[PDB]
Amino acid sequence: EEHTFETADAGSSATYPMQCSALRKNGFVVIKSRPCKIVDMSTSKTGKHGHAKVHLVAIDIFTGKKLEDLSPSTHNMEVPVVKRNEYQLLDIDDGFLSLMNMDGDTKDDVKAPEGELGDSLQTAFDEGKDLMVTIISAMGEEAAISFKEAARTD
Amino acid sequence: AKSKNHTAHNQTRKAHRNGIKKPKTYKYPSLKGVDPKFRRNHKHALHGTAKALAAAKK
Amino acid sequence: VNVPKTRKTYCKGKTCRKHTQHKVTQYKAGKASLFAQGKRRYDRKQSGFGGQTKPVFHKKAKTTKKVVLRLECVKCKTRAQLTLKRCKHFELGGEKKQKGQALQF
RNA sequence: CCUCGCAAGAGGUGCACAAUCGACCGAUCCUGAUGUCUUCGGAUGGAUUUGAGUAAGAGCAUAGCUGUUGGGACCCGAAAG
RNA sequence: AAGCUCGUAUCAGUUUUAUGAGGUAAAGCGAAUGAUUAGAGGUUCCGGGGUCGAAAUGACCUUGACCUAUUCUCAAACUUUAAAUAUGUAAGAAGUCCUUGUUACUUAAUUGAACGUGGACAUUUGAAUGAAGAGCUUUUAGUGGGCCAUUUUUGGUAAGC
RNA sequence: GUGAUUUCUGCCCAGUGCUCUGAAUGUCAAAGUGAAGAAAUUCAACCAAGCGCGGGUAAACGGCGGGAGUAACUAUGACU
RNA sequence: UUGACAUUGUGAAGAGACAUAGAGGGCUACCUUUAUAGUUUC
RNA sequence: GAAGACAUUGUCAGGUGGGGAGUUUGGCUGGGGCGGCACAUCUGUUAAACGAUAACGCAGAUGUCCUAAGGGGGGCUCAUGGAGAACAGAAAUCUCCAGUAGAACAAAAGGGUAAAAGCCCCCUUGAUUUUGAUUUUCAGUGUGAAUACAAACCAUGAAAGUGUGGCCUAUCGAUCCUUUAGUCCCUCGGAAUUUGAGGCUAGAGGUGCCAGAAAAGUUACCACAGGGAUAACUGGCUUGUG
RNA sequence: GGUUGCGGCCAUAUCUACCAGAAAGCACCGUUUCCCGUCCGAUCAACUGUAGUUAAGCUGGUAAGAGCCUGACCGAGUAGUGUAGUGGGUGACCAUACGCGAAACUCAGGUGCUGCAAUCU
RNA sequence: GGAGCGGUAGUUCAGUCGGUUAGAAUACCUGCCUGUCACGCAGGGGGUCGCGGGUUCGAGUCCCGUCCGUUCCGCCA
Repeated sequence: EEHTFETADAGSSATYPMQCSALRKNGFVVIKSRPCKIVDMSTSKTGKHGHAKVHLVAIDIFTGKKLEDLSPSTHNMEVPVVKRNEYQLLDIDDGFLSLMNMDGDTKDDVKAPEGELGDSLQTAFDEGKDLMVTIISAMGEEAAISFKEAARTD
Repeated sequence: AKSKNHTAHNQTRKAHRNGIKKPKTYKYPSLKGVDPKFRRNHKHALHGTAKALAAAKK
Repeated sequence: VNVPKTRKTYCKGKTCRKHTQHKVTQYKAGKASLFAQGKRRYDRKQSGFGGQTKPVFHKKAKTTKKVVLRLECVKCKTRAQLTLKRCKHFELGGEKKQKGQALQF
């Protein structure tokens, strides 16, 4: 009678901004229109009647390069949103990895890690034993972050 | 720098210079707010009932 | 949140004016295109020196957008919109929740 | 105001104005009958809606007080361009 | 300020009669929520401890809890109970009564309700007291930096804070 | 830029710059090319240098941390 | 600074992208190609 | 001589460009600065028993979650204590007794509630449409929320009733512009046809300095208007601190 | 006056323990095929009031009862506050004039009322 | 005085901001190798994650209080 169903997507969402004086070590900030995690945080006076600035230094989550910024602290630096998927890792096929959500096993994607830490995972796979590997979807960027393995489950 | 913010002082005396105006009730209060169903019916009453008070007199 | 793919609601098509089945599409922004009065009237003010005039926007705070359901009837197929309160995670998917069966893991 | 009443009062006639309730014009929403270069035309009535509406019409012009806006605008006053 | 419609109208920073709502001062925790003292009685096999008994849902001491009945003193964010002060309304003729008509609402039913007809109650027509008038409208200045006292009260050690 | 002579000019190219006869098919305009379209126009397609990516350079700007444990007096603690 | 156009005129000699057709691959997303009829920046 | 149709020169287009220009640089705030947000909103108290009522007074919260934790109907009714049943043992389940509720109602706090406003079960989507009236804050304008109805159309239910979001109190923001739908209705003004654009109705795309300007700094080289409403020296009450 | 059905004020009606109750009338009690619904006919439905009780719920009575309601010139006109004063008090606060008026403690007392319909030795 | 953050076996650190399994290293233990001890081998054990409380079905993985231990401000006169 009618068809094609026009399947699309979900609506809304965003990356919530905050006041830039509340940021903390291992806070998450967008500089360069790129996500980051703080490492060095610094505040200062300007001169006499100081309206205090803040000079952060933040090392990327994804790329890894060390970035910096300086702004007065009231005006917002918009904060990205972060989540762990806690995926379980089955065999790594081609250049991708293959991750199994508990509910569903789809989505091998995730490129496999650029990470040097992902090399120990690359090394320890053939030895096996439940590979439970978290990733983060922050701003639609997803790459392997940490390796973890349970000790039992039989 | 602080300014006196909110106080009622010398208010309840001002209002009593004009002496607390009254609502001015009327005959035939406005039927605004009454349900339409009782109001639609009521239209046909005054409309018609004047006739026996008008046409019957001749 | 979640919403049903199919909904029986009121449909005014002048041919029915009675509750009918509705397939629920989700609303879509759409291309701003061109030729719209707000475009000609604008770029005519952008050309020449002086640069940006129509004020730029910065301060965005709100993280959410009211999700607009685009409804379609299955008979006369009118399209009547509908609004929902703001939500961060939306889906039209199915699989309605169970009785509270044990939370897994 | 008039009639009656010595008067007090009673009856009628009640403009102005106030309070509602209708009526007619427009908009929006229903009806859409008759007829229809069959598809257009709209009669007829309705609608918790609506107007800076009609309902035997009142304005124009000049001068004047006062009040606003624009103008060097109550007088004087900048550092700048 | 300009006036206008009216002139005893309807009101009145007011009392009384009747009837409302309010939870603060107080009071109480041998009434709950919260604290909180000190003793007395039971209890545990489902509290450790102690003596005696291989042993224990063992005889009796042990503190911790309780549970029982008392007592101590309380509470801006506790409460059965509950003040004066201030507050709401009514005190009618745009009333009541009798009788009767109108309707596309309402009902077992012109039964109702909303109004209207016609008559009865008129100046003790229906609480006290008063009213250099009562109501209405236009329009426009000037002000929008406050202070102090008695009472009530917050922060503060206290302040001509 | 330093500032006579004597002596010495250390460690850090991640940052910020400057640079590369540096890869190049990520970014990537006008113009130009094809298709749609009755036509404006839409679409892409390819697409300059830079950005991007990698290369060096500190007499370029600049920078140079903690906390533990230990010696057959104590204390320290070379050393781990 | 880089790109197109124009002043700007005569010539040239090879390369590739894109077109079809057949093989070599894994109906093909292509692929190494290759013969053919063109557009092309160079 | 070179140099060669390339350079240059002219017009456009992208890059670069504090060298250069213009311009800003919140507000509250028991001086201003940092700090905090009391600059929207909610719950209890401070309020002095109607209402009203303040302070960088106190105690706290939000800018989300739910097609369901909504809507109706039906059944049962809790936390807890007591008593008891192999593995079991405070915490594994069961059965009975006591049990106005000492629990649970998305998320603070206070209400409210038991043959239910809680637990489970059946069906559902009135978290729809037209479009006004009214309370709330009040200018008695808005936004937001809430009630009460009409006109429907429906769900549920034996029915009567109930139901236009979430048992109640907070969960959201204007014109211009863009964009979707509805009317497929009205214009393109010489006259026509179709694409295009403009319009009406109702939404959504953000203004959290939350009735809504697109904006960083320093000036002991500073400038001018002013200020004791706004500090330092001095005096006065004040007495902690001496 | 007893009982039932529907109620209205809603603890002068509830709690706890005992003791009663003729007549009918409720009530407890009996079977599962059909309709129905649960793990289970105990709940619920269905079927006769038969087979039997008044043990239980039900109503009433009893309890120097716990409660609750009322009252008592009992506590107390005491706490508290309106008004007013060049009244006192170093102040805190306290008296007075005009007025209002609590709670607890105390004692005394009560312990369901009542509408319609039917039926009952 | 303000405010900010840390508090994990032996010790240094992750998890630690995002709750329903506390992970590494070295330390210490075992057995071997050596004549013993080094070293290398095969294994191994160990921490309510500083306390009180409260949410949360569940908290090092939340909130408030302590406890200690960090910091930064401390300027115009």
